[PDB]
Amino acid sequence: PLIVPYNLPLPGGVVPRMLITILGTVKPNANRIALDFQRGNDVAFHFNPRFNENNRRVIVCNTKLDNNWGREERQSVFPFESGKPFKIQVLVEPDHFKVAVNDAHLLQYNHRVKKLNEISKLGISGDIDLTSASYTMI
Ligand SMILES: OC[C@@H](O)[C@@H](O[C@@H]1O[C@H](CO)[C@H](O)[C@H](O)[C@H]1O)[C@H](O)[C@@H](O)CO
Repeated sequence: PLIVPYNLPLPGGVVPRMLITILGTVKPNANRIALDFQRGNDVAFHFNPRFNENNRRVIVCNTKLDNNWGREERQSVFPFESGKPFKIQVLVEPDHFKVAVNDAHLLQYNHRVKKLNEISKLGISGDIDLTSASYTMI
């Protein structure tokens, strides 16, 4: 079991073909989950399931530059379930992060932060029990 919030260093930054896998279980009555791929203080890719935003479940994605959030990209397909185990896979492709949950494609997020090799840590936070956080090359 891993302590949340959890920092996963990404040595040498991300690169196309890098696959990050997060395994955990959503807490009962969860409100949020967040993955934050960081370039220093900037957040290149924030992936933020929200379980009750005005009585809707939505995934909010964004980038934070110089402490300012940009334009949100919202996905209404919501594969997380309170109380249940999940797998998030984030595949770095040349032009986007590609995210699958429980082996099903969920969304893509076009690279706004383009210095991929400088995106050198992943923060994992929110209302989960974190089981595993790892990476490999495919
Ligand atoms: O509610 C405050 C507002 O800035 C938005 O919430 C922020 O959204 C970020 C991503 O865009 C982060 O998730 C941050 O943690 C969160 O506070 C909010 O999403 C509004 O834009 C809704 O209209």
